[PDB]
Amino acid sequence: KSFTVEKGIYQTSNFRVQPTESIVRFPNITNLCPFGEVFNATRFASVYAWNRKRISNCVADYSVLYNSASFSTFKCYGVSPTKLNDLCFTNVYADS
Amino acid sequence: FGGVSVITPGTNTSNQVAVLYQGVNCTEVPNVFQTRAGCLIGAEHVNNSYECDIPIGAGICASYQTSQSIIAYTMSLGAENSVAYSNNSIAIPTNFTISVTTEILPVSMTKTSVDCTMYICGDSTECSNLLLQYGSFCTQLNRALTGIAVEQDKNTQEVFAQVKQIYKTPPIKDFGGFNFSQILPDPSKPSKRSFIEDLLFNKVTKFNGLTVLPPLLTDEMIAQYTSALLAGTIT
Amino acid sequence: MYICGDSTECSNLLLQYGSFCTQLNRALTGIAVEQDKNTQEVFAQVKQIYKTPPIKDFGGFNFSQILPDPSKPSKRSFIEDLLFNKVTLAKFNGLTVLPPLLTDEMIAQYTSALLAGTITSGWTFGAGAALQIPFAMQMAYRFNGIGVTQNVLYENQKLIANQFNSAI
Amino acid sequence: GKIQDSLSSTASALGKLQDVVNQNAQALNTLVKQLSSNFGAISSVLNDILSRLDPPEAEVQIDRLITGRLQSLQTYVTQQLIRAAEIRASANLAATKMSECVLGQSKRVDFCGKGYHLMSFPQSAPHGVVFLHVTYVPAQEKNFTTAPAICHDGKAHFPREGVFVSNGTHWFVTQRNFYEPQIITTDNTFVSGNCDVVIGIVNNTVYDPLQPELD
Amino acid sequence: KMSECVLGQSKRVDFCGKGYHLMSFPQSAPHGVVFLHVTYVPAQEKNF
Ligand SMILES: *[C@@H]1O[C@H](CO)[C@@H](O[C@@H]2O[C@H](CO)[C@@H](O)[C@H](O)[C@H]2NC(C)=O)[C@H](O)[C@H]1NC(C)=O
Ligand SMILES: *[C@@H]1O[C@H](CO)[C@@H](O[C@@H]2O[C@H](CO)[C@@H](O)[C@H](O)[C@H]2NC(C)=O)[C@H](O)[C@H]1NC(C)=O
Ligand SMILES: *[C@@H]1O[C@H](CO)[C@@H](O)[C@H](O)[C@H]1NC(C)=O
Ligand SMILES: *[C@@H]1O[C@H](CO)[C@@H](O)[C@H](O)[C@H]1NC(C)=O
Ligand SMILES: *[C@@H]1O[C@H](CO)[C@@H](O)[C@H](O)[C@H]1NC(C)=O
Ligand SMILES: *[C@@H]1O[C@H](CO)[C@@H](O)[C@H](O)[C@H]1NC(C)=O
Ligand SMILES: *[C@@H]1O[C@H](CO)[C@@H](O)[C@H](O)[C@H]1NC(C)=O
Ligand SMILES: *[C@@H]1O[C@H](CO)[C@@H](O)[C@H](O)[C@H]1NC(C)=O
Ligand SMILES: *[C@@H]1O[C@H](CO)[C@@H](O)[C@H](O)[C@H]1NC(C)=O
Ligand SMILES: *[C@@H]1O[C@H](CO)[C@@H](O)[C@H](O)[C@H]1NC(C)=O
Repeated sequence: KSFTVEKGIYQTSNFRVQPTESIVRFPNITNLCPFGEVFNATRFASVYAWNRKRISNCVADYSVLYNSASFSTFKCYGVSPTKLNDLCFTNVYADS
Repeated sequence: FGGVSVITPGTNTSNQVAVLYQGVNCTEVPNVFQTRAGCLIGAEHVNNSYECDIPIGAGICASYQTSQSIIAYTMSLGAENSVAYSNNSIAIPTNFTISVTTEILPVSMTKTSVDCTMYICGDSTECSNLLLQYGSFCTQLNRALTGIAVEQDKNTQEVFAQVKQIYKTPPIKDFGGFNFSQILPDPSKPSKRSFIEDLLFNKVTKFNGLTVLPPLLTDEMIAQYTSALLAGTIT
Repeated sequence: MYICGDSTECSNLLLQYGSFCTQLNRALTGIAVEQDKNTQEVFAQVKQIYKTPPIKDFGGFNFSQILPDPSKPSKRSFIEDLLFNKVTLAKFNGLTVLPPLLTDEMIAQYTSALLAGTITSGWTFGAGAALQIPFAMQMAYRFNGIGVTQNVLYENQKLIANQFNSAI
Repeated sequence: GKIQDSLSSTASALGKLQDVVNQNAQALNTLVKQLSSNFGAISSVLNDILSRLDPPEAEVQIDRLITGRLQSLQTYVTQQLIRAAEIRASANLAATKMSECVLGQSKRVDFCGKGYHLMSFPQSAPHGVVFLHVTYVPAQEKNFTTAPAICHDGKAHFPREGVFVSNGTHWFVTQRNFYEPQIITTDNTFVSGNCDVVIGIVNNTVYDPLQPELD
Repeated sequence: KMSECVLGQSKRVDFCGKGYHLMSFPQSAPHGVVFLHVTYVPAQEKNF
C-alpha cells in the first residue's frame, strides 16, 4: 500500500493449483427411487400413525417434483431445494 | 497450496523481482532454481557464499549484487580460521583499541485513550443504551488502556528517574583530553539537548474518539535526566 | 484459505469483515521472524567461525563429547549428535510450517565456534580478536576470579582434570 | 566522531526502536480504519444506520455493529497489552541500562556493548533510550611460549596476578591483557609445594633484589 | 547466559548453574539451547 518499496521479502498472494478436470463417480446403479407410490396412493393413515417408507439403493430426481404438481407449500429446511440434485445423502425417510 | 513472496532489492535501486512460491514444487505450473524453501523463479543460483541480505528460508538468501540480477546464495556464516593452539604457546595483546557501540531500546509508547462508549456506539444515545447491556466490556477496555498509559509513564520514571538530584556539569573543560561536547547539553540550542541527541530526534518521525494523552514527562524534561546522569558520571 | 476454504463465494464474506484476515497473518509472520531472529540473537554471538584445533591436547581435559566429530555426518557432537537421536526417538492443510532461516546444520557450526572459541581463546574472543591461550593457563585465571589462587589449580591439575573428565 | 557520522547517515540505528514506533502506529491505523468495515451490517457509519432504521430493526443492526466493534476494540486492547508488556521489559532493561552501564562498571561479558565495558553514556530518543558503550578490545597479539610454574630450588613459583610469558630467551611475567614484561622476582611470585607435581614447568632464575643490595 | 556465561566468567551467584562458576559450554537441541556449567564447590571442612 505504497508507491515506493524498500528492499525485503513480501508475501502478496496465495497460489492455488487449479484442478484440471471435474470427475464425478456416482454409484453405478440404474434403478430409480420412486416417489409416486408414497405421494400418489390410495390412502394414508391417521396423523397419530405414520409410515416411514424408507428409500435406499436407487437414483432419485427432484426437478420432476416442481411443476408436475403445484404444491401449496414447499419449505426446504437446512437445504436449498434446487441443489438437491448434486449430493448423495444417507437413508432418506418419507412420512405421510 | 502456497504463499507467494516476491524478493525485491528495493524499489529505489531497481525494478527487478524474484518470486519464490512457498513450498510448491519447482516443476509445478509454468531459471526455476529449485530450493528447499520453495521454488524460486527469477534468480540465478551462484556457487559463492556471502553475508545474508534478503533472507528467504532454509539457508538461501537473495542479494541484488553479484549487468545486475537478483542472486540467491547459500549464506555461509563466517570465515573459518583456526587460532593456532599448543600447550606451550600463548598470545598476549601489544596494543588496545577503545570503541563506542550503541544499543537502542524502546522505553514507551503513545498513551492512547479510547472512550468505549464514543467509538463503539457513537454520538447517538439510543445506540449507547444497547451497549450498556454488555456492561463491563466498556469499562474493562478503558481500564486496560489507562493502565497501559500509566505503565508508559511508569516505565519512563523507572528508566530515567534514578537520580534524586540533577547534577550540572562544571564550566571548566578540563576532562583530561576527552571531548564530551557532543554528548553534553548545548546552551545555544533550545531544550538543552546534546548534538548526538538532536540527530536522533530528527531521524525518528480528538481525531475520531481516540485521544493521545500527553506524556507525563516532557521531552525536554527527559533530556535533563539523561544529561544529569551523564554529567554525574564524568564528574 | 483456512476460514473461507477453496470456494470463491466464501471469500467474499471474509472481505466484508475487513483487515482481520490480513492482520492475523501479519501477527503470525512477526512470530515466525522472532523464532528465526531469537535464534540469531542467541547463537550469532561470534563474528567468525573458528575451526576446532586439530591437536587435541587439552592440558589433561578431555573434550571428546562436547566437540564435533569429523567422521560423523552433520558435524554434531557426541552430546550434540546424540541429542538429535534422543529428540527423534521422542502443506498438509491450510497450514504451512515454514523452515527456519538457520538450518540445524548451521546452528551446529555456531555452537562449535563458541566451544572452539572458549577453549582456544578464553574470554578474549567475546570482547575482540580471539587470543590463543593455554587451557591450563585459562583455568588458572578462572580460579583467580572465584578467589581460589591459581597455584591451587596447578598443584593438582591432574586431580582436577580427572574430576572434570569423570563429570562430563 | 564516527558515531555522529553513522547516526546522521542512516536510519538503521533507530530501526530497532523505530520498528516499535512504526509497528504501534500501524496497529492503531488498522483499528481506526476498522471503523469503515461493515461487519455484516447494512452500513458502516453508525449514524447512518440509526437514521434509516426503526428502533427494533435498528436494535439488531446496532447489536451487530457493537459485536463487530467490540471485537475490534478487544483485539486492540489485547494487542496493546502484549506490546506494553514487551516495552515494559525493555524499560526494566531500559531502566537497567539507564542505571547499570551508567552507574558503576559491569563485569558481565557482553551485557553492555561488546568487550570490557569501561563506562557508558545514555542519550534520550523519542520513545526510547539510546546507550553509547565504551569498551576495551585488544587489537594486537604477539605469540609467546608459556609455562605454568618455574622451579628454582625444587620449589615452583606461580605468578601473583599474571601468566608466565617467555620470548624464548628469558622468562618474564606480563599482565594477560597488555604486554608488560617484568623480571620475575619473589615479589611477583609465591612458592607452594615441590616442583615435581606440576605438569608443565620451566627451570628459571630468581632475582632476589635484596641480595645484590646487601652485598 | 550464552553471552554472560560462555564468553566470560559470571560473578553473579547462581546465574550459571549452582555454586561458584568457572565456565560454560553451549549445546544445541531442536528449538533449544542446553548449557553445561562448570562450577567449583568446597568438598571438605576442618574447624579452626
Ligand atoms: C404423481 O401425480 C402427478 C400428477 O398427476 C403425475 O404427473 C403426471 O404423470 C403423467 C404420467 O407420467 C403425465 O402424463 C402427466 O403429464 C403428469 N402431470 C400430470 C398433472 O398428470 C406423476 O406421474 C405422478 N407420480 C409421481 C411423480 O410419481
Ligand atoms: C597502538 O595503536 C594506536 C592506534 O592505532 C597507534 O597509534 C597510531 O600510531 C601510528 C604510527 O605511529 C600513527 O601514525 C597514528 O597517528 C596513531 N594513531 C592512530 C589512531 O593510528 C599506536 O602507534 C600503536 N602502538 C602503541 C601505542 O604501542
Ligand atoms: C518435484 O517433482 C519432481 C517430479 O519429477 C520430482 O522429481 C521432485 O523430487 C519433486 N520435488 C518436490 C519437492 O516435490
Ligand atoms: C601465532 O601463530 C602462528 C602459527 O602459524 C604464528 O606463525 C604467528 O606468529 C601467529 N599467528 C597467528 C595466531 O595467526
Ligand atoms: C570538542 O568538539 C568541539 C565541537 O566539534 C570543538 O569545537 C572543540 O575544539 C573540540 N575539542 C576541544 C578540546 O574543545
Ligand atoms: C578422550 O576420550 C575418548 C573416548 O574414549 C578417547 O578416544 C580419547 O583418546 C581421549 N582423548 C584425550 C584424553 O585427549
Ligand atoms: C625478549 O625477546 C624479544 C624479541 O627477541 C627481545 O626484543 C627482548 O629484548 C627479549 N628480552 C630481553 C631481556 O632481551
Ligand atoms: C606439549 O604437547 C606435546 C604434544 O606433542 C608434547 O609432546 C609435549 O610433551 C607437551 N609439553 C608440555 C610442556 O606439556
Ligand atoms: C630442569 O631442572 C631439572 C632438575 O631436576 C632437570 O632434571 C632438568 O633436566 C632441567 N631441564 C632443563 C631444560 O634445564
Ligand atoms: C565443626 O563443629 C562440628 C560440631 O558439631 C563438628 O561436628 C565438625 O567437626 C565441624 N562442623 C562442620 C559443619 O564441618
